[PDB]
Amino acid sequence: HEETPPTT
Amino acid sequence: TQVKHMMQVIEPQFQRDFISLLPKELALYVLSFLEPKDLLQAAQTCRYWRILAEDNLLWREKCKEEGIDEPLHIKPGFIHSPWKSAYIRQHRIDTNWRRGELKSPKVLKGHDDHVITCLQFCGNRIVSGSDDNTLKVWSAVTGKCLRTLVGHTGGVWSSQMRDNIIISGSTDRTLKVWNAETGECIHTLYGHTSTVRCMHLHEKRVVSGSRDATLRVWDIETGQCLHVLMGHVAAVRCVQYDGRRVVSGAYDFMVKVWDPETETCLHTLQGHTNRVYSLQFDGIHVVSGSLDTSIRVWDVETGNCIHTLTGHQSLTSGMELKDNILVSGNADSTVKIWDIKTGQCLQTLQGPNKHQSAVTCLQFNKNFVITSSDDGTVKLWDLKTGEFIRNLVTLESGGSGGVVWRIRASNTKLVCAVGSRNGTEETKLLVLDFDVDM
Amino acid sequence: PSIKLQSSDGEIFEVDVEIAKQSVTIKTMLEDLGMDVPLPNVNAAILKKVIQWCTHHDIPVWDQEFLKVDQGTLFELILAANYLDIKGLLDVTCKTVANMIKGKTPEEIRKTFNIKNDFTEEEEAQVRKENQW
Repeated sequence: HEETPPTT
Repeated sequence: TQVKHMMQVIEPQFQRDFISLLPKELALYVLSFLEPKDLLQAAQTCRYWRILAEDNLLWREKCKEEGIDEPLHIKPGFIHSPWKSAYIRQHRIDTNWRRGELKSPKVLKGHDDHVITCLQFCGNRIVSGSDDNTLKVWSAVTGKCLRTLVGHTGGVWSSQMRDNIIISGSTDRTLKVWNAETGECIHTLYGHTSTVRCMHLHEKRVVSGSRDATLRVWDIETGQCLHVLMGHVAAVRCVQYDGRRVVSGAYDFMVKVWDPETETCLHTLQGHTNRVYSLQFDGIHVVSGSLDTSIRVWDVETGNCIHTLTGHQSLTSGMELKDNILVSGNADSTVKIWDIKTGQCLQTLQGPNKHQSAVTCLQFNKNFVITSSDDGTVKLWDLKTGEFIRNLVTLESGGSGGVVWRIRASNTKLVCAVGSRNGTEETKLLVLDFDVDM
Repeated sequence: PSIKLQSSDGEIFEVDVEIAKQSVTIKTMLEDLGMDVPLPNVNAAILKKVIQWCTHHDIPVWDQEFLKVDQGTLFELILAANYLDIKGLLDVTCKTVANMIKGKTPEEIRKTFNIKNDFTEEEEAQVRKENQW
């Protein structure tokens, strides 16, 4: 799938 | 009188034709019932007709017709019509995109081994945002990096640009106002308890959506935080701000409409059976696109769903709305054009030369749809017929990791953010130039 | 109710006040000036045709048969419509002429209008370079 910020 | 002038100074031969013998005004009145493609042919019959078909006010009208609002200027003899050169220039530009030889683009290497998470294009300035913690300001004319905006500690994921003001959002839960000219952070905006994911900049105010389920309205000038919108369960994915209402889309399947001044939630739009990821708003209609493969069109004044548009088969990632025409890009490899008034799906952009993976981005205008994709291509489409025109970009690495993240288009250039999760494609921007010499 | 107008030819026509006021010229002469309508720029032949159109009143079928005539009659109908101020006739007639140019090849329009290509060798090239499609 696509890009998204890394989960914190 | 530009035509009277012409007649006596060129003194054309005697003619035996209806329009040469008609009073000059009634001739123009007859010439006006023609389409520009005809006027252009008529101008090549004889010198008298060429002079008549350069009546400025006949072309000021053909431009107003085609949404050309400014005359073009340059630096025996001829008195050229600026409206006419303005009109031709545009038809040439259009032809250039459509079938013009693709001049090799300016390669803007930067953000090595990272993603370009957000892209802006204003006049001659490009701004790339990245998970490398930095943003970069470039010239579309030279291809040179002019400023590298260093200051963020977490990665940049959102962006906004007006004129020499840049806003940025990051995993460091801060926003940042910048001087695009001097690459100087002027304000660091604190208040978000999670990643700053989306933002929308209306005039002197930006609204930010965050992974903390809140939005914050900020003053670009002062740096204050005018309001905080609280009511969202899940993270806030997309935001729109027209200056009068804030519309937000959250992973909690909900679209929320706010009056910011009162910090009040005016409407919670219910329907999406999965995370809403994309949003458009025109002061009248909210359009939301979900990981539930539907797109919903709501009345902002009543909260009433007006249409639920179906047919996409996966996540509607990016959407663009413009005079009640909507274009949606999706992971199903398909792009759709819709009439948000009637609900009809005008066109589905697929076919033998369709995208092979998900659509990552799109732009459109009254003639064209520009689409980008993980298949490493950027395609040009006939908006009116839905037909494929041509591939403007074809990464050699498209099938093995090359990807086009994002595109911005102007009337004369296309800017592409390109890269790869695996080293097949050095990350970079491509700048294509469709201007015509005149 | 019926009024009298006299062509440049000298022939006076009987026309109903209402069919004649479709021309602003005749209307201004009748009401504001009070005349037996002298029309010095229209002959009886063209006046008869303009009244035929007016009595019958984007290109209507009747108008396309009425204007199916020689180029000379069309030229005089455009001038009489301008002189009489009949926006209807003027448009229908001017549109009928533009339509003879729509299918357009510079040479094909020349052949249809009896035009002579007065452009020099170089001039013609620059003109096509300029109106390039």
